Formats: sequence, structure tokens, C-alpha cells
Amino acid sequence: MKNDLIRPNVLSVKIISNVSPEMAKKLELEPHHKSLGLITADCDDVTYTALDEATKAAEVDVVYARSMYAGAGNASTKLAGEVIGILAGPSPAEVRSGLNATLDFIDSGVGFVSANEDDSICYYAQCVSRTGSYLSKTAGIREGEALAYLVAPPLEAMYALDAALKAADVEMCEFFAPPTETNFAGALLTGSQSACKAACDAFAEAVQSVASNPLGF
Amino acid sequence: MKNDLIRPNVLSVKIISNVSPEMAKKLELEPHHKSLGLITADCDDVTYTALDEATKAAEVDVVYARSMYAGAGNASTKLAGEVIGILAGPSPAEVRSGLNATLDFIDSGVGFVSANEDDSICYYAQCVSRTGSYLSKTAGIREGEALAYLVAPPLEAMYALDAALKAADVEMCEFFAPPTETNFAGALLTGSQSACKAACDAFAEAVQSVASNPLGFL
Amino acid sequence: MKNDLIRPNVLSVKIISNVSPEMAKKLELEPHHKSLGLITADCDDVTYTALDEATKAAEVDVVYARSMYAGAGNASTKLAGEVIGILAGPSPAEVRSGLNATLDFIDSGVGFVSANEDDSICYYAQCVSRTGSYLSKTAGIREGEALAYLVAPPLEAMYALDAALKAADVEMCEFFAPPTETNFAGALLTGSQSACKAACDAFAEAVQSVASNPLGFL
Ligand code: NA
Repeated sequence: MKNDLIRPNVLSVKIISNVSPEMAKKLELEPHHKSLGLITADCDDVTYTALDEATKAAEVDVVYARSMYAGAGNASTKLAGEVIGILAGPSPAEVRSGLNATLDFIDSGVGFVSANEDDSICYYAQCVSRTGSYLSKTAGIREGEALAYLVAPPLEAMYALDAALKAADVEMCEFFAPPTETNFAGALLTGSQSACKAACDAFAEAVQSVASNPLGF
Repeated sequence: MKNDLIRPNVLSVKIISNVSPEMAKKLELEPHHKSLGLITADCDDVTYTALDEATKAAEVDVVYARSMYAGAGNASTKLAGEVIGILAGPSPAEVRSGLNATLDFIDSGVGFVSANEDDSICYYAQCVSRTGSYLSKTAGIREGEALAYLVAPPLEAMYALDAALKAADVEMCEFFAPPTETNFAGALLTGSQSACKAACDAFAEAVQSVASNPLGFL
Repeated sequence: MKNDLIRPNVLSVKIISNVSPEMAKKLELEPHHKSLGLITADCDDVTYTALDEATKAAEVDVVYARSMYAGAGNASTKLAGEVIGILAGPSPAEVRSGLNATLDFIDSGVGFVSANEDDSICYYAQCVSRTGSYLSKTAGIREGEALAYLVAPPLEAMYALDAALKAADVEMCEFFAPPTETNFAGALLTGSQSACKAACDAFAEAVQSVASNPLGFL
């Protein structure tokens, strides 16, 4: 139903000890990050927020993060989902903590929200109180700064982004131009915490107004 | 069935009045673009032709037009379809006029055509008699000249484009190298309106022949 | 079943005896290239290896080869599959022989292998003893040099690729960063023939290790 959470699921996890030099060269790892933590899930933007959360609780960096074409509902293999993330750390112990932190956040109640009765429209309006090292880098903001993580299908996102930018004292940091690999869109907006929360509410309200009137104009 | 029109559908339409300055920045709008018209549909190339049609009778420009990965049949949400287009204009009233023309054109009988009984192969063979400001820009021609808008699945398109180029006095203006986001392909060919129509007929004929014998010499 | 070959299927094949000058340019054919051979299939990496084999058995070059977004399981039309390849040759006889070699290789037993009982995870671990003109150029090595052609889903590929690089005296030539158009990943590794084979076996074993315990320490 409307306002129901779409629960994200982690599909696969694996840890690498002593990465090969060739692979470290490709992934441009820091010299003393000898261990990697791999993870896939069925929801990309939640996983991106979870990976950033992991950099806050463990001595890890996000070195790879990409979404799959057409989303998790169209995956052709068991573990592909719609996202792959790679954490790098000095040893499997740090990587293990990061992966555990990632999984806990994915299971913490955060996620996309359904906008109508048949769950055919959904959106992501997440206020990140304190960014880690990954979303702050992606957004070009100081680590620890707040951001609103806003994602929705193409038209809803463009309409709702305009509403969010006008409703709150926020600035655009990164634009997810439609289509992402999953055929969504959105942005990362920064500002004070209260402003990011106001933007999340305006974004969510705007997406709902499209779902209750998709063609009326 | 063969020769059936695949009816295109508009999924969502919205007008943004007084677009925020940072949105105008990311979208690279011009200082006189004050209102936006958003549209999604379940058929991308038909919508691109309609948006271009809108630029002839109204003061709107096509500022954004992108297709969705794997097409409308693989959309995960109700309104994503397989295309998003954005018109920019001086006021919401002018944008409304442009969108009205876009909707009328999408409902005018244009669309993809089926090449076989189960509609598992389809193609687009549209003669654009008089281009607007969008397709003319994309093709590198002057506004008001004609185009043949030819789209089909990868192999059919490469074969049928070759048939069209031999059959009519046209030149290649824009090549949609396989795959597009929707896993189709094609091109924009220009010439006289009769040459463009001859190219459309030859393109449609070639796609149908491939559908009747996909494994060629086997 | 685990270790079962995934049978690849060719979906369409077509020859063009004499390509028009316009298609010849946009497809970047050599002046002596007069004919084209088109092919689509439901498995891209097997088809790429087959096209490369064709450049060894016939006087043909691979001039176009691309994968479809989201793979063959998500194709919207009958013949799109997940790959289109184009061979070019001096006459229809060379193109025909090239296509025959391509088809013979696709049906030769090479292919993706299932990693678990329900065939929900599969991988490609193919040792190319002597590359033709296509995969050699793709990897940046001389034709005739050997390659390990390793493909698997994103997480499996990264783990198994790292495993392969440790197990053999090979170097990374081309990295298929996840996701490819088909939402797979892998790389082309070069070295001695036995070294490339050692990497292939190590890659396959590592993928199977993830498939039998996807959640790892969890
Ligand atoms: Na699908």
C-alpha cells in the first residue's frame, strides 16, 4: 500500500585477503589496503547510503560502486541484484566490520517507499544527518555534512526535485540525470540538517502529487 | 498481426512553472526558458517525433530527451515507460500549447508497426515531411526539410537501412548505432519528401523480409 | 545442473553482397570490404569468441560487435538476443565462409557453464590458444597470442578475477568493469597458453565457491 516500505535485501558477501597487485592497480587502492569486501543487493541507492554509513563505523573506503541495467526486477542471475559495492581496508577485520555495518543499515528500516495502492510508484527521500567519506566525496562536500538523498522515476524526480529546491535552503551537489542504470533519477542536495529534512518532505510530497495526478496538467 | 499499428501511450505529463535556477543550470537552459513541460511515454522514437512537431507551432525547445534501458516492457514503475522528454518555453501557457501538440501527434496514428503475427518484431518507418527545431538540429539539416525516421531491432535495422539507402536518393544524417538504450537501432536519412517516403517503404519491406526468414541462408 | 553447458543459440544471420557507400562509412569498412555478414545470438561473449575464430578461418574482419542492455532474457523483440556482430569481407564468399566458421564455433561445445543446481549462476572460462584479429585488438596484443576469456556476474567476477590473477603468470589486458551491458563482468588476460588455461581453471573454481556459499561468512 501507499507509504509501505520496500525492504531491501543483501544477496551476496565475500572478503578478499591480500588483493593481487594487478587488481589493486585497476581499483586504484591505497597502498596498505590489502583486503576487499564485496557486496551485492537488490536496491542500489539504499546500498550506497549503507556503504557510506560503513565508512563511519570502520576503517574502510568505498572503492567501487555501480548499478545494474534495468534494476533488480530484471536481473538474469541469482546474485546480481541491482548494485555491487566494494569496500577496501587494511585487513579482513576492518572489512568485516564495514560489511557488517553495511548489512545492518540495509536492514535498519531505511528504503524506498510506495506511493500508491499497487506499489507501482516508489521513491527514496532519505535525510543523511552525517555523511561518511563516500557520499561526501560523491557530492563534493566536507565529510560529516548533511545531505538529502532524493531518488524517483524520471518524471516524478524532475518534478519533485524542483519542489525540493524551492521549499528549502539547499543546493544541488550531484544530479542523477534520467536514466540511471535502473531507470531512476534524483539528486544529492546539501545544507543544514533541518533544510535537508524539509527538502525530503517536499520531494516526497511532490512525488505523491504526481502519483495522484499523473496526466492532469 | 503483421502491419498492425503498435499504439503509443502517454504515461505522465507535468508543467513546471518558474524552474529553479539550479535545475536550469544542470539542464543547461537558456535565460529565457522559464517553464518546463515534462512527458513520459511507452515509445521513445514516436515521442521524439512528437516533441519535434511541437516546436513548429509553439515557442518551445526540446532541452532533454533520453530513452530508458531495456525499453517499456522492462520498466519497473508505472510512469517510467521508455522515454522522458522536456520542453522549455517562456511561460507555462506556451509550454501547455506545445504539450497539447505533442499529445495530439502521439494520438494521430503514428507509431511502430508489427512485422509478424505475434508482434514480436516491430519497426518505425516514419516520413517526417517537415522537421522542427529538434530533429533538424540532431540531423544537421535546416528546419523545414524532410527526414526518414527509421528504427528497428539491431540486425533488421542494419539490413533494412542498407536496403533503404540503395532504394532512394537519401543521405545518412544521424546513425543510431546498435544498441540504443531500448536495444533498437536505425538512422535519420534526409532528402526530398518523395525520396524519404521511398526510403521508408524500402526499410519497412526489408524488416518484414528478415522476419519471414531470420536465419538467412541456413 | 551444476557444470552443465549453457547452450548458446544463434537467432538471425544475414549477408549483404554489396554494401552501399553510406553504410560502408558509418561502419568503418576497409576499401576492399565489399560484403557484410550480420549475426545475432543470445550469448554475447561466446559470439565474440566465435567472430574472432572466423577472422582466422576466412578473409574477414570484425567491424562491429556490441551487447544488448540487460541481456537476452530481457529482449523485447524476437531477434535482438543480447549481441550483434558484423563481419566484413572482400566478397560474399569470404563473408559466407566467415559466418559458417562463426556458427560452427558457437555450436562446438564452448559456452557458459552453470555454477549451481538451478542454473541461476553461470560463468565463462574460455582459453583462446591463438587469438584472431578481433580479440587481439580488443586486448592490445598481437594476433596469435593467447588469452583467458573470463566472465561472470559482478561479485563472482571480481572475486574470481582476483583469484585468477594470483594463480597464474598473466597480465590484465582488458577489464570488463561491472556492469557490462548484460550485467556481467570479467576481463581478458594474456600470457602463455598454459598460464591462460591455469587462470581459466582458477576463475571457474572461484565462481563455484561463491555459488555454493553466496553470503560468505554470514
Ligand atoms: Na524483464
